[PDB]
Amino acid sequence: DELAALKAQML
Amino acid sequence: AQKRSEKQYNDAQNEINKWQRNAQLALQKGDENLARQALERKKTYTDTSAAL
Repeated sequence: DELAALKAQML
Repeated sequence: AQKRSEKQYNDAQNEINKWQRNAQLALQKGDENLARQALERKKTYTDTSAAL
Protein backbone atom coordinates (compact mmCIF):
# COMPACT_ATOMS: atom_id res chain seq x y z
CA ASP A 1 0.00 0.00 0.00
CA GLU A 2 2.83 2.38 0.86
CA LEU A 3 4.45 1.88 -2.54
CA ALA A 4 1.14 2.62 -4.25
CA ALA A 5 0.68 5.70 -2.05
CA LEU A 6 4.09 7.06 -3.03
CA LYS A 7 3.15 7.00 -6.72
CA ALA A 8 -0.07 8.86 -5.92
CA GLN A 9 1.89 11.36 -3.83
CA MET A 10 4.20 12.10 -6.76
CA LEU A 11 1.23 14.01 -8.29
CA ALA B 1 -35.79 -6.06 3.87
CA GLN B 2 -34.36 -6.57 0.38
CA LYS B 3 -34.89 -2.88 -0.39
CA ARG B 4 -33.20 -1.92 2.88
CA SER B 5 -30.15 -4.06 2.09
CA GLU B 6 -29.94 -2.50 -1.37
CA LYS B 7 -30.06 0.97 0.17
CA GLN B 8 -27.31 -0.05 2.59
CA TYR B 9 -25.35 -1.50 -0.32
CA ASN B 10 -25.90 1.72 -2.28
CA ASP B 11 -24.64 3.76 0.66
CA ALA B 12 -21.50 1.62 0.82
CA GLN B 13 -20.99 2.15 -2.91
CA ASN B 14 -21.58 5.88 -2.44
CA GLU B 15 -19.05 5.94 0.40
CA ILE B 16 -16.46 4.30 -1.85
CA ASN B 17 -17.13 6.92 -4.52
CA LYS B 18 -16.74 9.66 -1.90
CA TRP B 19 -13.48 8.06 -0.77
CA GLN B 20 -12.27 7.97 -4.38
CA ARG B 21 -12.89 11.72 -4.66
CA ASN B 22 -10.94 12.20 -1.42
CA ALA B 23 -8.10 10.09 -2.83
CA GLN B 24 -7.93 12.37 -5.89
CA LEU B 25 -7.79 15.37 -3.54
CA ALA B 26 -5.13 13.59 -1.48
CA LEU B 27 -2.85 13.14 -4.49
CA GLN B 28 -2.88 16.88 -5.19
CA LYS B 29 -2.39 17.58 -1.50
CA GLY B 30 0.46 15.10 -1.32
CA ASP B 31 -0.46 14.01 2.21
CA GLU B 32 0.30 10.31 2.86
CA ASN B 33 -2.32 9.89 5.60
CA LEU B 34 -5.34 10.93 3.54
CA ALA B 35 -4.44 8.55 0.72
CA ARG B 36 -3.83 5.67 3.13
CA GLN B 37 -7.17 6.14 4.88
CA ALA B 38 -9.12 6.05 1.62
CA LEU B 39 -7.45 2.85 0.41
CA GLU B 40 -8.05 1.00 3.68
CA ARG B 41 -11.67 2.13 3.80
CA LYS B 42 -12.30 1.05 0.21
CA LYS B 43 -10.98 -2.48 0.82
CA THR B 44 -13.08 -3.22 3.91
CA TYR B 45 -16.15 -1.71 2.25
CA THR B 46 -15.63 -3.88 -0.83
CA ASP B 47 -15.49 -6.98 1.36
CA THR B 48 -18.60 -5.78 3.19
CA SER B 49 -20.30 -5.11 -0.14
CA ALA B 50 -19.52 -8.64 -1.30
CA ALA B 51 -21.02 -10.03 1.90
CA LEU B 52 -24.06 -7.79 1.43
